[PDB]
Amino acid sequence: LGGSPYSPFRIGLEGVWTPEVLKARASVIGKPIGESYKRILAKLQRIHNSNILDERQGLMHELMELIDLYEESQPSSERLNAFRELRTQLEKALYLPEMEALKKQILQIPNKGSGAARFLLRTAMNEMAGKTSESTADLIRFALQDTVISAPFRGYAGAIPEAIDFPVKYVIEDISVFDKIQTNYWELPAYESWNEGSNSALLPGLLRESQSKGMLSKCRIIENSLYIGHSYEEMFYSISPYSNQVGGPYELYPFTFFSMLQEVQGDLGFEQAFATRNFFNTLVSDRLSLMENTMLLTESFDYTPWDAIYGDINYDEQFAAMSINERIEKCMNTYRGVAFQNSSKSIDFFLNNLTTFIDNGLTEIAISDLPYDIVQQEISQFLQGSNEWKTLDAMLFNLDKGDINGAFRKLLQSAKDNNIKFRAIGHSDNSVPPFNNPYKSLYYKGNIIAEAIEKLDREGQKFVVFADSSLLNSTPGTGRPMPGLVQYLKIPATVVDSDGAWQFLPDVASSRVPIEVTELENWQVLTPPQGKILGLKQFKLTAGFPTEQSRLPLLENSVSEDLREELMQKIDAIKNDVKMNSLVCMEAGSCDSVSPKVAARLKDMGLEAGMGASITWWRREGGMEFSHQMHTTASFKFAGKEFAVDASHLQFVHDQLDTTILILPVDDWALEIAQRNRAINPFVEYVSKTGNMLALFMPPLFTKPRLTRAL
Ligand SMILES: OC[C@H]1O[C@H](O[C@H]2O[C@H](CO)[C@@H](O)[C@H](O)[C@H]2O)[C@H](O)[C@@H](O)[C@@H]1O
Ligand SMILES: OC[C@H]1O[C@H](O[C@H]2O[C@H](CO)[C@@H](O)[C@H](O)[C@H]2O)[C@H](O)[C@@H](O)[C@@H]1O
Repeated sequence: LGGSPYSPFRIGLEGVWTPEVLKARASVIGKPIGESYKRILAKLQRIHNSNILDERQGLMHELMELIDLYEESQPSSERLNAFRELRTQLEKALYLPEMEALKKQILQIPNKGSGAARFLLRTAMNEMAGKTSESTADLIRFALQDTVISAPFRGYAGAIPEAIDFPVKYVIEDISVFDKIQTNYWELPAYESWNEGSNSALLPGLLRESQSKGMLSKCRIIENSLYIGHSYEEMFYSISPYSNQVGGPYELYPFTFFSMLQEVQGDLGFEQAFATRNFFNTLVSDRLSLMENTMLLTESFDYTPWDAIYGDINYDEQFAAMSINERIEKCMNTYRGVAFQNSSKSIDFFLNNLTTFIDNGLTEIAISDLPYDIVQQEISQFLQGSNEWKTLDAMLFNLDKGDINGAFRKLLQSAKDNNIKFRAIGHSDNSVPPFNNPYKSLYYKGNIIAEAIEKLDREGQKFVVFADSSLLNSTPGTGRPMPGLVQYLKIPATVVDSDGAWQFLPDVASSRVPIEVTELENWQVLTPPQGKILGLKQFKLTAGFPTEQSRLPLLENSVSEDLREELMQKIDAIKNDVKMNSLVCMEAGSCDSVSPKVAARLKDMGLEAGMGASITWWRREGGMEFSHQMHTTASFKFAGKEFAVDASHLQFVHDQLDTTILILPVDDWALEIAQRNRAINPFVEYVSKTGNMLALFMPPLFTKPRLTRAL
């Protein structure tokens, strides 16, 4: 059942008005249907037509936003009673009564239709069902601090002219907004030959001159609107006094252009102010998906292997005890890599010893200070002797603080001259300071580490990486540490002294910690209690009744070929044990004391005791009630796995000639029992039960089947 009527998460629409019903409730005698109302009706129809539940809840959140916006724009509308009722219906259809704290956290995020709420509710439901790891609370914390996701949208929702030939990220709808700002960029000495009396008058010149030269190529004005194709972060790292001065290679013009964009922006977020709604939404959902990946990557990271090589208290002295050349040999030939801190001192040391790295097989240089998503192609251009790398060039000027000689430039130059691969592993999204928040820092670091894993720890590669210290070693993560590039890549991080000494950079204890948290308001744990919800559906037999024949593969696949014969011998022994057969029970309800007797005989047979297993589920009863039903088994332990020994399974429907004692690996046992019994929302705990602990063993209560129970 991929869409079960018994799932609490079925997103049922029984309590949500259809468009025809809305039409009568929201009708106003003299008022024709405006554009806002039409789009509300259209979206309501799409919701009711939606068969894919994830899309359905997505559309519902979008409708909530439409209503929010309408309420804000028309506070005296006589349609508001109907719209508010509809909004409450959608809230109740999505957020069940036991999800109050979740609902509050998620629906407090502005722009309910941005994708954030959809993603967060999807994650929450998967977490509650036991289909994803604990992540919702921390993904909410990320969303709440993120300068895009948490910002009430104030950008551009209009259409994009077909003349535009690049993907648009930002639009300034009315160019006159540039004349509203305090600074008169038109008075500045650099633009006196142009003869212009306003900021908006300078604008066409700045762009045209850019296009013909190199910079701001993805900016166009059409009919009083400015369309931008360069990302905020791309512009920030390629445009500054370092790269843009009077008489400089890129002159003042891009800086002037960007400076007034930022003045227009004011106290708003850049994307909040200027993004197209489309780019805004994409950014929201991409960031949440990437963060989730980063968080997942930190889960159960084992620091043991890394600490065994580099984590001894005296590793730094051992590193320092080697000559420089012995260190280079060890990094290249044994570790297959090394990282240096982001400093010009480190880069100069590397370049001064470059021959030695090359002689020991160096294949590649990687740096986090350039974004691959913007300049990887241009880097490839530089390396091949092309001149098409102006953005790269500007970015280098920024990195080198305008220094012509510049370490980053020199590093790149050396890769070309020496035919060594050069890789950017930075990722531009969310890369602009301030990094005054550990979630933004984690997001940014995670994307860089992900790229480095994909591109750097590969057979036949000997590499050096240059990165900011915050990327190198561990930093605070979500409920646990975020390991650094160096931990993930199995290499040491290093730094070069003011004395020019090359030394180890230890992973300090104070950084290898979780981010410090305050509980989210009234938060309830989402993850289920014990063992496992098998599925939020009714289970059924696929074929007919299981048989010993059908069960054989499950047994032989549970163990390696060399343990197979011994396993089958033990299974034969149990099935042919006189005392075990005496224990066989098949009258429903009278077998509750069987499992401890089975465990006792297994012990006397010399087998290893298992914890056992229990399964419980819901069953339809007369007058729309549901009862809990359960079963339990002892087990023996062999080759690391538990095997149910269930001498009372014949109390349940079965093949006519079935064996009296059911033996399967515990998971296969649970599945068989659930299917035979047409179990609804079955739940497994990996311990055998007797007496009260068995009789009242029931699935998590949120899984007891419910009506949609609205209007
Ligand atoms: O955009 C409309 C309002 O949306 C949010 O508030 C709603 O959702 C909260 C969480 O469920 C409720 O506490 C609140 O009563 C609802 O109005 C947002 O927090 C508000 O600032 C918006 O005005
Ligand atoms: O630019 C200020 C306005 O920003 C918001 O409106 C934009 O975003 C909405 C949702 O994408 C669109 O429906 C609307 O067309 C856009 O202009 C904000 O909602 C407005 O109150 C502001 O005036």
